[PDB]
Amino acid sequence: NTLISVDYEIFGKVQGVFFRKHTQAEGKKLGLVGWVQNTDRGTVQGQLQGPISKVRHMQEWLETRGSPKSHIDKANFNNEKVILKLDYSDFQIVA
Repeated sequence: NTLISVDYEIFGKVQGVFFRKHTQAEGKKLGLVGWVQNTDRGTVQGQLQGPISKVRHMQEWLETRGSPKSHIDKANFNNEKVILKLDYSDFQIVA
């Protein structure tokens, strides 16, 4: 009953706009676990883990919406993989 993990990195106007707060909220709403963090190249990165359909909904959110004041240029997804079990028990803002 298939769980996946995927890494993400979001490019655009994504800092100074409460991106991490909104990402955590949306991930939790979708029953996802993982994490979100700001990077030193100005992007937002993290991992998403959960059922495929929920992860995919979140991937879409990360492509077009993000936080209200944000302007997303590109969401890069990497290392999509099936997992035996969740590696996380919550969705953390790493900060």
